[PDB]
Amino acid sequence: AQSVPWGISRVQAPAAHNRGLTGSGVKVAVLDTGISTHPDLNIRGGASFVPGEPSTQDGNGHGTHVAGTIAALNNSIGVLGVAPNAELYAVKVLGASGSGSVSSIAQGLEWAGNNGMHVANLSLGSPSPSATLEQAVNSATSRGVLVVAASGNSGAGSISYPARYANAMAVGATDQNNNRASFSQYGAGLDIVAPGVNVQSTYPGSTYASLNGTSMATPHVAGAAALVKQKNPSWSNVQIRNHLKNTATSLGSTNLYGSGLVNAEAATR
Repeated sequence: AQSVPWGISRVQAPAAHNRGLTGSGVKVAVLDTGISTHPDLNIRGGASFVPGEPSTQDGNGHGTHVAGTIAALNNSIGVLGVAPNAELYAVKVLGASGSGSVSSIAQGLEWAGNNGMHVANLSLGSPSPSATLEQAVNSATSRGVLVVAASGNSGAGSISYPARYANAMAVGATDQNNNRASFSQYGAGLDIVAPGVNVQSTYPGSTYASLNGTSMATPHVAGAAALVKQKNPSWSNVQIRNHLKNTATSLGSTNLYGSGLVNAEAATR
C-alpha cells in the first residue's frame, strides 16, 4: 500500500495495515532528543527533562526517524511505519549532544513509571552504569512499562545499557534476511533483531532521508508490539511478551538469535 524500504517490508507491517488493525488506542514513548515537527508524526505527548532545551520538536534528526519507525502516519505521503496513529509521545531523555546524564535516562525511565504509557523505547546505551538508572527501571516495572532498548553498533561482547538488563529488551540489527548484520553488537542477553542496513523515513524541513543502524530497526519491534497491545487493550506488558514471543520468528541457536525476526502477520492474523 504505502512506500517502505526492505526494512518494513520484512516486518509484515503492511499486511497488518490491510487487515484492519491500526494500533490506534496504544501509547509508546520515544526517549530521544527531537522528533522533528512534521505532518506525518502526530505528537500526542512529550516531556523534556535533560538540560539543554532546543525544542520539544526537532533538534537532531534520529529521534524523528525512530518516530516514523514506531508509527509513521499512513497518509500515503512519506514512508509508513508499523503503526498508523497510536499515541506517539516524545520523551526527550537524551540531549542532541550525544547522551544526557544518568539523571536524564533515569528521570526519563521514571517519568514513564507514571505517564510512561504501556510501551517505551530506548535507542541508547552508555558504558557508564548507575544505580540511579536502576531506580528508574524500578519505577518502570512498579507500574508496568514495556521497554525495548536497542543493541548498539559494535562495541565489546555486550549490548547497550541498560538494554542488557533493567527489564528492558534489547534489539539487534540483521543482514540480507536474518544473518547477523556487520555492525550490530551482541552479548549474553539479546532479545530480538531486524533489518537495520538502510531505512528511509521522515526528516525535518519537510524532507525524508535514509540511514542504516540497529537504532532504527529497534523501534520497528517496539511498534509491532504496539499493534499487539492494540488487539488487546486489557492485556499487560507481560501477557504481551507472551504473544510477541511465540509470534516473533525464532532463528533458534542457544542465545545469539533466539527469536530475532518479527512479523505482525503472526501477531495479528
